[PDB]
This record gives sequence, structure tokens and C-alpha cells, in this order.
Amino acid sequence: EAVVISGRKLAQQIKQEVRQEVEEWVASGNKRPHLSVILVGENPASHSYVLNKTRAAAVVGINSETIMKPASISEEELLNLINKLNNDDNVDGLLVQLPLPEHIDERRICNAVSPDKDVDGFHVINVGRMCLDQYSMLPATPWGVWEIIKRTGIPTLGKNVVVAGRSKNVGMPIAMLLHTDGAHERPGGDATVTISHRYTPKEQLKKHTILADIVISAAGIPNLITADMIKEGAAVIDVGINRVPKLVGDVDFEGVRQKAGYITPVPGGVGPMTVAMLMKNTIIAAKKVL
Amino acid sequence: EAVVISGRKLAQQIKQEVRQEVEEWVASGNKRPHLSVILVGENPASHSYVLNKTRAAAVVGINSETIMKPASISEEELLNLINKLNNDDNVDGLLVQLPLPEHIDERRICNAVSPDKDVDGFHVINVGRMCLDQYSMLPATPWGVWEIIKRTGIPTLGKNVVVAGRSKNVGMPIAMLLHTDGAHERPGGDATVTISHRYTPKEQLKKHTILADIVISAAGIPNLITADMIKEGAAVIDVGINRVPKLVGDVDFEGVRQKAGYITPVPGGVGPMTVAMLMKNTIIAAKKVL
Ligand SMILES: NC(=O)c1ccc[n+]([C@@H]2O[C@H](COP(=O)([O-])OP(=O)(O)OC[C@H]3O[C@@H](n4cnc5c(N)ncnc54)[C@H](O)[C@@H]3O)[C@@H](O)[C@H]2O)c1
Ligand SMILES: NC(=O)c1ccc[n+]([C@@H]2O[C@H](COP(=O)([O-])OP(=O)(O)OC[C@H]3O[C@@H](n4cnc5c(N)ncnc54)[C@H](O)[C@@H]3O)[C@@H](O)[C@H]2O)c1
Ligand SMILES: Nc1ncnc(O)c1NC(=O)Nc1ccc(C(=O)N[C@@H](CCC(=O)O)C(=O)O)cc1
Ligand SMILES: Nc1ncnc(O)c1NC(=O)Nc1ccc(C(=O)N[C@@H](CCC(=O)O)C(=O)O)cc1
Repeated sequence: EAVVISGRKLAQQIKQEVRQEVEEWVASGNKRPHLSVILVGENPASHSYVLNKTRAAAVVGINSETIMKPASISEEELLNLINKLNNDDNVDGLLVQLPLPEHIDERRICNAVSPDKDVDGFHVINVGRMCLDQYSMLPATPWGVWEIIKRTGIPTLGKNVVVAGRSKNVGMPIAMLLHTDGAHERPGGDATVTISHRYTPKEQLKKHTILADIVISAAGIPNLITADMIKEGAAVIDVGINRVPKLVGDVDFEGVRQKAGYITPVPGGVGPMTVAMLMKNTIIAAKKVL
Repeated sequence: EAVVISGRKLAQQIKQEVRQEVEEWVASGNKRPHLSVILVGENPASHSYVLNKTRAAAVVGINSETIMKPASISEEELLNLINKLNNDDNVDGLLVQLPLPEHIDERRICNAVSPDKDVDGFHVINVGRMCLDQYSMLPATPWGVWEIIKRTGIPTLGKNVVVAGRSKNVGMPIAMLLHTDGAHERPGGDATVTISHRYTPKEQLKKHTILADIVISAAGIPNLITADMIKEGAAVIDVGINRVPKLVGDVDFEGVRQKAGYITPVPGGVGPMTVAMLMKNTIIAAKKVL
């Protein structure tokens, strides 16, 4: 039977690490770090996630605020707010919760966040730097997936990995991190990585997962991954969070639990790890390391 | 037996398209496009490749100059030359031929070329834009592979693709182009893409290629791709160029020719396509579309 990895427990540990780093940063005479989160509209999942972020900030001693704005705001008004926060020396980290409304260009908005305060790692320079294996502010959810694997000791070098999903914010960075050189400035996982997506037929997906030592599902499709797709002993990391009213992942948890060696639950898996790696990025940003 | 795709004939068609585009541009009263190539040292293959590029430029109506510097040049002197070319309004395209001497930081050099003149697409902002599926100057060798596939009419949406190699200028952009969304600003091939590399066990490479509709070898290893690794009728695209006294690719050409449906030869395959796609990028740069 699979070990169930508690992302909640791993995230709490990481937050303890961040709290200590923050406290020693303040005791050294530095300003306490401050995180600003911009929330647009009323997507209730976005509100839940942002509340979890500001909770975690308080736990680790980082000052925070959520600035909530109606969906009817214009792009230029979002940009004006972002520009004010870019020039406010008290703000160390700035992020815009996604998705934004259709009349707002997410890419222009992400590129307007000063790259030094870009704790989500979505600015194009941070994307390019990550894709070149240079030091960069890593996006929180992919970095949380990497930390789950690394802190559990699941090996990656020479291993077969399948990622289901290719979104720029989640699946693509996860595939980048896992396949790239362990010896480069920002090390990668040196795994053999298959990228699948909405046009992979299920039979081709299965033919690739059945070879995989790690399967990472970030499609947002309930029961996309089932025990027959998984070779036994493999690690299955469930990035999906799907409203079905209850929350499930992409993985058939009880089925795959019988065959995988390791498995993450939804909720309590990747989700809390996302919030933890954002706290790590914020103290990194306050320290002006990059 | 396998169709042998002539990279020479496809490139000739692409180059004729560029010659028509450039002369319509010049007929409209615009400055003739101009490409500057910087060439460092005496790598015989580099000199050979640069001559192919400026020979192609002249035939399609693009003015060119190659600026040759000894390998003993320093990093500051190369940067000085690059800055002079960035500010010369006659120069539309600027590229530095790689590899550079060991004492030169290639990443610093590539980021010094202004992104609007970066016809190789090696600047971090162009790498980031490409990885976000945004309009960008695509690197010429990856774009050549893409064109070989599309112009032969080999389908990609939903097909399995294996790329052997992960280098930032060749293997990684190929994997990015092929797996990404057809509906995005810069369309992608919508394929299921496996990325293999130097830590992929040779047995594991076979188990993925035997599933592959398209194998793309960009590793620089003679005879890495052999007939037992290919399923009957798949397309095999040879990006490697290996000096073995002769030139060969990564594929066992004679053997794989008996099982593949399509195959590219070395020489005369991807190489002339690299030169051709650079001409496309140069007229794009002259038009300042981006
Ligand atoms: N911390 C977390 O766990 C966390 C954070 C953010 C988002 N998510 C969740 O991850 C899932 C998607 O995240 P995202 O940002 O990538 O969203 P997205 O909608 O942009 O991504 C959807 C991805 O699903 C892929 N896909 C669709 N059908 C597929 C299929 N049948 N097989 C393989 N791939 C398929 C699509 O091609 C696309 O790449 C959702 O449940 C989302 O809520 C989780
Ligand atoms: N126009 C062209 O045809 C053209 C242009 C440029 C480069 N190339 C060729 O591309 C090949 C590689 O170019 P590069 O810049 O990527 O060089 P590189 O050595 O930096 O990259 C080669 C890749 O090979 C991978 N690799 C090594 N062993 C492997 C294995 N056993 N199985 C799978 N992958 C393995 C490495 O991890 C690396 O990512 C060379 O032949 C180069 O000359 C061709
Ligand atoms: N959209 C974005 N825009 C900008 N930057 C980002 O990083 C994101 N992405 C997220 O914020 N992703 C995220 C997903 C889940 C949680 C989370 O806390 N999950 C709990 C359950 C909570 C619940 O479901 O109520 C769990 O999984 O246990 C937190 C963040
Ligand atoms: N290094 C770089 N730095 C900066 N930007 C780049 O794009 C590169 N990469 C190349 O320039 N790659 C390249 C490889 C081969 C040819 C070529 O013309 N090949 C012919 C003849 C081979 C022969 O006879 O020697 C063939 O294969 O048919 C052209 C370009």
C-alpha cells in the first residue's frame, strides 16, 4: 500500500523554517517583510486560496494585505495600482491572484510586477531565466511539487516521469524542473519527462504512465489517473483541485492508493505546499538575493 | 522504404518566399534588410555555417556583413562591438555565432544583443516569450525542424514525439514547439512529447521511441537511433551533425531508412533549414513587427 504524503505536514515544517529565517532577518535590524496580494473579482476558490496565503504570512511573521477589487476594474487601473506597489519600498513581494477577467491581459499584468518583487515568478524574465536553468524566483506550485519529491527522497535522475497538463503556470514549469540538468545553476531533476495535455488520447497517456516512476497530474480532470495506468511502486503527485459539493484531485485516490508507492491527497497535498513555497519566495524577495 | 525528405528543396522554397517578401518590402520604399554576424575564432564548422548564412542572405536580397574576431578577444571587447551594432540603425539583425571561447560568458553575450535584433532568439526575453507561446523570434534550428514537419504534412496533434537532447538552443525549444497549443499566439504542434537526455538509460529511450510517431534526435551521438527503436512508418528527423573522414547525424541512416516512413539525411536535411529560417527571422526583424 502507498505511503500517503501529507503536503499539509510538509508545508507546516517549511513554514517553521521560514518563520525562523524571518525572525533572524528582523533581529538583524532589517524591515519586517511585507507581501501584497491583489484579488480581482469574487471567484470563491481564489478567495479561499488567497486567505490561506495571508494566514500563512501571519504564521511566519510576514506582514500582509489583500487588496480586493471588483471584476469590472480596467486593465489600466490594475496597472496603476501595480505601479504604486512597485514603488512602495515597504512592499517586498507583490502577486496578482489568477485568473483575471477576460478584459485584462494576464501577461501584461504579470510583466508589470517588478521582477524583484515577483514572488509568483510569472514575469517573463523569470520565466526565461527558469527555462535557461538560471537562478530565478520559482513559481510556487511547481516548486512545491519539486519539494514534495525531494524532501520525500523519491529519486528522479534517469527516472521516467509523466506530467499531465501543460499550463504555463503549473504543468510547463513542473516539466522544466524535472527534466533539466542537476549541474546547472538552478538544478533540475535529470528525469525523462513526457508532457501530455488535452489532445493526448487516453490510450497514449496510459501507455506512457505505465512506464513512469513518477506521475504528476495537473489537468483538472477527476479520475484522470486510475490504478491500471500506474506501475506499482510509482509515485503519484496530484496537482488537480476539482469541485465535484466536494473537492477531489485528478487521481482516483482510493484506487491508486492500492498500487502506487507514494501518493499525495487532495485536499492536504500540493495545495498547502503552494502556500509554503510562496512564503519562501517572499523572504527571498525581501532579502534582495536576485 | 522511407521517403527521404530533402532539406535542400524545402529550404529553397522558404528562401524563395523570403526573397519575394524582401523585394515587396524594398519596392515599398523601405531600407533593404541588413544582417550582421559576429564570428569568434577559427572553428572550421562555425566559419562554414556562417558562410552558408551570408550566402543565403545575399541570394534573398538581404545585405550582410560578417565581423570576424580572434578567439583571444575579451568579453568586454565583444560587448563593446555588440553595443555598437545595437545602436547602428542600418543593422536590423545581429547574431553571435556559437560556441564562444571558454573565457566568454555566452549567456551574458546573448543577453547583450538587443531583443529587437535578436534573430537567433537567444535573448532571455525571447526565450521567455517562446516558452509562454507568445509571438517571438524563434531559434532557427528548432523552427527548421518544425517547418520540415509541417511542410511534409506529417501530423502532430495527438501524436507521440520523442526528442533526444535538452540543450537550451536546440532540444528544449523543439520540445516546446511540438507539445504546445495550436490555438496560442505562436501555435504549437499539440503532440505528446518525451524529452530524453544524457541521463536517460538507453533501454528507457527505446521504450519511448518504439511508441513514437516522430523521433527527433538532437544529441550529437552517431548511431543513437537504430531501426529496432523505430516503429514502422514513423518520421525520424536527424538534427545531430557528427564529424565521423565524413559527416553523419544521430540516426543510422541506412538501417532506419528501411523501417521509417520518413527520414531526413545528414547533410542536406535540417542544416539548410536552419539557414533558411534565419532569413525569415531577419525580414521579421527588419519589419519591426515585434
Ligand atoms: N496548488 C495546487 O494544487 C494547485 C494550484 C493551482 C491550480 N491547481 C489545479 O491544477 C489543475 C490545473 O491547473 P492549471 O493552472 O494547469 O490550469 P489550466 O486549466 O490552465 O490547465 C489545464 C491543463 O489540463 C490539460 N488537460 C486537459 N485535459 C487533459 C487530459 N485529458 N489529459 C492530459 N492533460 C489534459 C490541458 O491541456 C491544460 O494543459 C486544476 O485542478 C487547477 O485548479 C492546483
Ligand atoms: N542545423 C543543424 O542541423 C544543427 C544546428 C545546431 C546544432 N546541431 C546539432 O545538435 C546536436 C546537439 O546540439 P546541442 O547544442 O544540443 O549540443 P549539446 O551537447 O549541448 O546537447 C546535446 C544533448 O545531447 C543529450 N544527450 C547526450 N547523450 C544522450 C543520450 N545518450 N540519449 C539522449 N540524449 C543524450 C545531452 O544531455 C544534451 O542535452 C549536435 O549534433 C549539434 O551539432 C544541428
Ligand atoms: N491561481 C494563482 N494565481 C497566482 N499565483 C498562484 O500561485 C496561483 N495558484 C494558487 O494560488 N494555487 C493554490 C491552490 C490551492 C491552495 C490551497 O490552499 N488548497 C487547499 C484547500 C483550500 C480550498 O480548496 O479551499 C488544499 O489543497 O488542501 C492555495 C493556492
Ligand atoms: N552555432 C550557432 N550559433 C548561433 N546561431 C545558430 O543557429 C547556431 N547553429 C547553427 O548555425 N547551426 C547550423 C548547422 C549546420 C548548418 C549547415 O549549413 N549544414 C549543412 C552543411 C554541413 C557541412 O557541409 O558542413 C547541412 O547539414 O546540409 C547551418 C547552421
